[PDB]
Amino acid sequence: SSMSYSWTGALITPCGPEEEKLPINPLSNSLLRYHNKVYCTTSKSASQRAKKVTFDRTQVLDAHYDSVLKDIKLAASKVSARLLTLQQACQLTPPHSARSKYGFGAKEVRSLSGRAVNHIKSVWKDLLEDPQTPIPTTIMAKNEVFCVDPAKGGKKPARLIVYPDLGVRVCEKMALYDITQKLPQAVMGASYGFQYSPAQRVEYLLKAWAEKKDPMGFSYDTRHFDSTVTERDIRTEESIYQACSLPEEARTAIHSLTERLYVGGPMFNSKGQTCGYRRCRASGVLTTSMGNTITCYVKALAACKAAGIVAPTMLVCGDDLIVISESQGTEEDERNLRAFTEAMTRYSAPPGDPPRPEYDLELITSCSSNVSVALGPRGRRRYYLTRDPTTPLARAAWETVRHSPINSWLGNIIQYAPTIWVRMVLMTHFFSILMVQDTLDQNLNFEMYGSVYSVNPLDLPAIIERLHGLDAFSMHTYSHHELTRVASALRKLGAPPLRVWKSRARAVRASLISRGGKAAVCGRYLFNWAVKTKLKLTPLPEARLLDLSSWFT
RNA sequence: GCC
Ligand SMILES: Nc1ccn([C@@H]2O[C@H](COP(=O)(O)OP(=O)(O)O)[C@@H](O)[C@H]2O)c(=O)n1
Ligand SMILES: [Cl-]
Ligand SMILES: [Mn+2]
Ligand SMILES: [Mn+2]
Ligand SMILES: [Mn+2]
Repeated sequence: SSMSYSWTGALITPCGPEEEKLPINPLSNSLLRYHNKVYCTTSKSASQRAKKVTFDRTQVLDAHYDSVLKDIKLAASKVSARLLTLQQACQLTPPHSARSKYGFGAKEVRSLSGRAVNHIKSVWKDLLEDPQTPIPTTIMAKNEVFCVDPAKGGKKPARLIVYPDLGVRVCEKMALYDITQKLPQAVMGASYGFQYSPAQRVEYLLKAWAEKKDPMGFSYDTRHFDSTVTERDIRTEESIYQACSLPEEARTAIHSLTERLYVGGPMFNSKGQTCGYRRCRASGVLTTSMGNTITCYVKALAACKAAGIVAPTMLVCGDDLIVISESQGTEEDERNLRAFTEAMTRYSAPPGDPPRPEYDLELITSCSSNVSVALGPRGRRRYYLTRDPTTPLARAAWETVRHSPINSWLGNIIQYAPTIWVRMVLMTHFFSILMVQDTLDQNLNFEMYGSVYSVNPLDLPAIIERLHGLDAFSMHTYSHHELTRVASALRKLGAPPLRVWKSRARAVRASLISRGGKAAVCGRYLFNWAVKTKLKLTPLPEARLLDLSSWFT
């Protein structure tokens, strides 16, 4: 049937300058040495990406799908959702959002300037009146940082981002923001992934694992998911939205947004030229996460049913999927997973790597992360979330005139505090840098799901206790997989090995202790792993007085 | 670019 894209041959041009690394990286050249391996994806590679995502979709649904969609619509119908005022929507626009072509930006939008509010009213009127004219979008290459991998062909090409003008983005929120806050949870319940912190993700996967008489687990990811999403998938997303009770004005805007924007349209580069035409998901519109997550849930749950997965418990995050089910023996389990993949492929959600049954929770990876296990202060097993540190290490070394990597360090320290690589490497480096800068008590921003939170380094111990438990400060005897992977990643980026970080950590610890105050608590709590005379660590008062629930919505 |  449909191509995902067509192209005019016009290039995908840059936003402005694409930052160069420098001959000296003063914040990160004591963390690792192989700076050559660390690179940013640029618009030069946008052509290579285009080729790899332009292809013809043919989708074939069936009774399992139909049955699943039916049940999801019913679940949707228990949701009521409101329009947002034009003003509420303006004020959910992030502070640095790309400016409009009509001479105003996000500052004006957030402060409700008259010009801006005016334009947005006209845009909304035109949405309510015209349910048809395709709405033009800009296409840009995303800039992300990775570590070169020769096993996977050198350097990844940039992914493509497609979005409408700022004025339309605000209208999207008016129509659909309230739904994005409610529909996912209503349709998927406990399966909805973005509701959990690391420790909760872990606790959920463990409960799920323990409930089975004889468990089996697998993970799934769709190759180039946005480009596999069909016009029909998108219209089916509308039906799911429409199954909620909504003021009629929302219904009309939602429908018009679907037909003029979501199902497809023309794409312009940043130089203004016509670039191509799209008949798949624009990753850039408001409904990108909600849609990806819901359409993935629909297909996946259908696939489980097509393939005989018994007693599936799921966890879904965009196109990333884990299912833990009752094993039917390894012979049947392997056949079933092939059926699953076959069904998903029919549903136009083909895999990057074919999935595989597993029978040990450590070997299942999803959202680039996995559960692992260590021993706690009293010798009991302690389960926690970790990941390959390669990319976090690479981003820890992205330093330019306009980008400091310190926020990156902080974000990882908080998400992955119980990991051996955060504790020994990133924490040691982070504290060492800030002490020498004398900026320990200065606040930093922590980025997560589009939100930023001001955090003070001297509060890490409390935040960590709240978020991960007091055991995060006392875990030992990490697993073989985990020690192997960390050693290997440090070697690959030319970073000192763990032994050395242990020395550096003893020094950082002592400096912190000698400053007394909150700094000394950082020294005792965060670096107790680093000394022979291991102190007794007690619950922190400041911790009890703390609410971090919004951090992981 | 969006959650
Ligand atoms: N920076 C990102 C990354 C992913 N995504 C969305 O999530 C989808 C799945 O992402 P992924 O990480 O599995 O990579 P692909 O499946 O795109 O190759 C993408 O196709 C996008 O629609 C996004 O909107 N922005
Ligand atoms: Cl313990
Ligand atoms: Mn994918
Ligand atoms: Mn409609
Ligand atoms: Mn994915």
